[PDB]
Amino acid sequence: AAFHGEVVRPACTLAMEDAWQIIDMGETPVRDLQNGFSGPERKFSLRLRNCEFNSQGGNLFSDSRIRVTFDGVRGETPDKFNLSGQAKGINLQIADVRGNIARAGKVMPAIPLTEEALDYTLRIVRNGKKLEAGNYFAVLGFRVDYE
Amino acid sequence: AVSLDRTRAVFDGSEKSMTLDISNDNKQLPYLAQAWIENENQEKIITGPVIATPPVQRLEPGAKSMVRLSTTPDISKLPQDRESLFYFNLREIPPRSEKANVLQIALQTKIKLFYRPAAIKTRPNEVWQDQLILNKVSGGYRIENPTPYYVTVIGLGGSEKQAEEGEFETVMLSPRSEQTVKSANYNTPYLSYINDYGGRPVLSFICNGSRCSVKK
Ligand SMILES: O=C(O)[C@H](Cc1ccccc1)n1c(SO)c(C2CC2)c(Cc2cccc3ccccc23)cc1=O
Ligand SMILES: [Co+2]
Repeated sequence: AAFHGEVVRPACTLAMEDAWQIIDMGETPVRDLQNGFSGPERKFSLRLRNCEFNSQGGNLFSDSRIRVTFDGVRGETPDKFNLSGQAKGINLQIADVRGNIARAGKVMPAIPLTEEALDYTLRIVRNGKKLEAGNYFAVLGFRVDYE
Repeated sequence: AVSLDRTRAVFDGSEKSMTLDISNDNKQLPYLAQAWIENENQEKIITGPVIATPPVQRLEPGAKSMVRLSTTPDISKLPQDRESLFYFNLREIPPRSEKANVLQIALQTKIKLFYRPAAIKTRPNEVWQDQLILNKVSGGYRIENPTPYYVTVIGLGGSEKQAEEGEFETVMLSPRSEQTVKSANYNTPYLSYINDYGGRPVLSFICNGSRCSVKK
């Protein structure tokens, strides 16, 4: 149509495989942790829809047209997030597809994508305190700032 | 789950309020939508001079709703000859699962909210971004924005394709200001910016020595 009303780019809607937007982390990985390693990796994918996320030559994230940040309570170190619940001695770590580790409240670096999807990997890590198994969890903010 | 209908909002200062549409795109579960405004430094404001209502609302699965932006009488203290910047924030609260050992993700959308006084009101499709000036300096360009509006620059290259797709760190110029950006030299610079509608036009520039302005 040559003549029509205003049409604007909508903001992205976030979609996950799980209806609750939850990632199952698994039982506290005590045996891994005591061996000195992190627990097993858990992948999660955040699909960003309705915002024409991909363009001929790139996409909103890689081109820095949106900026993404994981929000939460920082754990033992800048590279770590605190967890709630009965468990003790544990924190969470999140990494992008090139192994950049998220820090609470700090923008993720723009990288080319490998999908309308952003893919992250989480793992449970030690936090310096005495390990006590129990249940745990966290709610993390995934903040998308639009340029 | 909860989404917003635009990537920036322009508040026309000739009116007292406007609405933004929102949606719970999850068709299975209810989500809460929290709304608030921040100032130009991304610090939260609450009593004015722009407010968002309702601050919290439940969205049934698949439900569509709105958030209203209103001004208070203190809006008249803002300058009337240039834009003022706010940020509009829409943060969801997902339904709590009491599932063991889970991480739950809650989206927050943060867009720019341009307060645009009546005295600088624009017509549909009006372009002021072609008034930008580029000045070659050591390592890049000093970009001048002489206009009353914020201008968000997203590309600068030697061709239209490089402007659209080349690596460039987004910069936003305040009304009547200037900022230097790191850049290679371009014989005929092309510059890309984001307009009121989320579109990304490209401008073609011609240079006389170090100074460049849009091709007439
Ligand atoms: O406690 C909770 O987990 C839930 C969160 C929730 C609610 C609906 C869908 C998904 C998640 N909660 C929440 S979320 O913590 C709130 C809002 C934060 C304040 C309210 C109060 C409330 C809910 C909906 C509309 C309201 C309107 C005016 C005032 C309070 C409202 C009641 C309430 O039960
Ligand atoms: Co058209």
